[PDB]
Amino acid sequence: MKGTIFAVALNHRSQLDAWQEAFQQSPYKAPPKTAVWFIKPRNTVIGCGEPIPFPQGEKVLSGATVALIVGKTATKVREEDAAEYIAGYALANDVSLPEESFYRPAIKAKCRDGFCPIGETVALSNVDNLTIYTEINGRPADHWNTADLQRNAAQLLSALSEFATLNPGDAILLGTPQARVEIQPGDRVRVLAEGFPPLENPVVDEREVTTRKSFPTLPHPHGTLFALGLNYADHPEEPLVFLKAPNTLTGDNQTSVRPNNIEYMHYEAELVVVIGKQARNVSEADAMDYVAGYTVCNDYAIRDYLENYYRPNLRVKSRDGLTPMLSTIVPKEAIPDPHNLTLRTFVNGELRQQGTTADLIFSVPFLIAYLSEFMTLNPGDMIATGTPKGLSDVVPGDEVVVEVEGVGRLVNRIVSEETAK
Ligand SMILES: [Ca+2]
Repeated sequence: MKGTIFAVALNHRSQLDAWQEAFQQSPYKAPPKTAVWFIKPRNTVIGCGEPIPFPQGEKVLSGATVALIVGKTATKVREEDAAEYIAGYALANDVSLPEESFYRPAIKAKCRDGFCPIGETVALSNVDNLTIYTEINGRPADHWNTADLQRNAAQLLSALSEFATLNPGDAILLGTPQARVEIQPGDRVRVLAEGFPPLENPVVDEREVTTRKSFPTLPHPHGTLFALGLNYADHPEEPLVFLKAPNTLTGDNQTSVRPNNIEYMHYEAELVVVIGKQARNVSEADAMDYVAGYTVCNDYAIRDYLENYYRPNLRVKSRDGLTPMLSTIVPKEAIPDPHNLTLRTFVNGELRQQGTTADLIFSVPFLIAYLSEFMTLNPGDMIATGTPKGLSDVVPGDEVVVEVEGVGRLVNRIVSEETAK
């Protein structure tokens, strides 16, 4: 509810069936070997009765579903014991633009303001064989059944928590079918299921929706963590952005685990921009008025776990403790130009990566304008701006230090699974 909302894509056999062909051809090559995850960040999350702001353009689809709600810290939950970690279930709505591609993360399609209605948590034993219904303006519009999902609730909790710890109050959306129904301004969309209070939301022209949902500020880091893919010219028509779940974050001089039996885990030094004022539809020219200042991240990746579904996916990029980030923020006024700073990485004192923000493809103002054009940025949100060339493998015992000129120096130590236990 106020927890992180994860969700699974491609979990309904109808979509798997529909996409079977596409999944054998470029750019997928092969069907998903593993669950395809996404996140509905805090700007999306609304309760019953709250409006879904409609972006004009622009075709929008309801996505009635149900979400498991975590009742206690879930790390490596065993399938057979899942119910003990689940407080209950809640009706939800993965509101989305069309699912035309599953290759790149679907941020414009799924992370718009108000795009995740979620209702009341109900303490049921399971949601087996549950028909989830959608009504529009009070008429029946759609129905589907959780028996047609590939992974059930227990399996989803076990699969995600295997690498990403969930906290009490976090949720998992169980998935949606291929076929969806379209909503438009003026519609009232209602989700219903036996055993739950109906969830209802009106769809309103976004130009008519008021101030934007705000949140209490908490010490950094606390906010949506956006991250760029390929953003250094060093050696894309539009930026590749994906989100990282907050349990990936860890502080200075901590440890990060390298999984057993993989070939390649690499650091990624990055300049991180932190938002200081709520921002929507901001021009490049005013973007910097919304920046609080800068910090540093080490955006690790396990290259082995990469797949071609919402790439780079959560099993690579939202690993528990695989994103060291400094807790200090350097105010923008202490940094004349963020587009002229050196980044470096050292492993055991050997310089392995060096670059400059002069090589950013997409500038800080471009990125702020680009994201705020389709979603609300709030104070404490962070934008990891990418990394220059110079990646390499790091192994247990290694000390990896990333540094951005004038912003900070961030230390981390790799350990084995055996050591971290
Ligand atoms: Ca990165």
